Amino acid sequence: VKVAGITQDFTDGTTTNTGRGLDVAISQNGFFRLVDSNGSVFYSRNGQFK
Amino acid sequence: VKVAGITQDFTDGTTTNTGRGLDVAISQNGFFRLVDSNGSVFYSRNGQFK
Amino acid sequence: MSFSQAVSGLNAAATNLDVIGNNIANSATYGFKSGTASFADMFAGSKVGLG
Amino acid sequence: MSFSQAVSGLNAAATNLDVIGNNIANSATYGFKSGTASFADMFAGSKVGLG
Repeated sequence: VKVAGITQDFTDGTTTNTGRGLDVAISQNGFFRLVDSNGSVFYSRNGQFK
Repeated sequence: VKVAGITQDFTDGTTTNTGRGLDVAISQNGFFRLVDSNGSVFYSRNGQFK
Repeated sequence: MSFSQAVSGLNAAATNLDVIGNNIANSATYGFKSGTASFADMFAGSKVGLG
Repeated sequence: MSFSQAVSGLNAAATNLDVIGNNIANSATYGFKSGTASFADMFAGSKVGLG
């Protein structure tokens, strides 16, 4: 035997209020897309920003 | 945390009536000067004297 | 998870206490229109609500 | 690395408590602004993470 599989459960997180105008919470499907200095492209749900 | 400070505030003291000819109050920021038992230079805000 | 529901409910209760406290505090001030607050739950989208 | 994530998560919990503690102790510091820190897993892309 061996284990081989990738899976993520995309249920909406238990949503909490924080008041700051740079705390952004997602619902439903997907991620929003970020870019790095070297031009790399990525999708994340991390909602805290500056 | 550190705690470092004690301060005695110098806001008003409501001035009240007693009638003794040697009772005094200092309106505004003044003080009295005293020597101690042998000279130590002291200052005081107490208003009673005989 | 009702942990989030309960913490959110405590935040809501505290805010309601704050607003009622402010109504009382300026109670005597002329022209002081009184304030109210409103409550809601965030889309549930599950078996859970969210609080 | 399970042991590594165990120790580092314990330290992360300690850090969260310690931001709590410096907040609480300073709650009497006039005008003081409270703090918070962010968490992340060394998600090397493998399954989910490594620590």
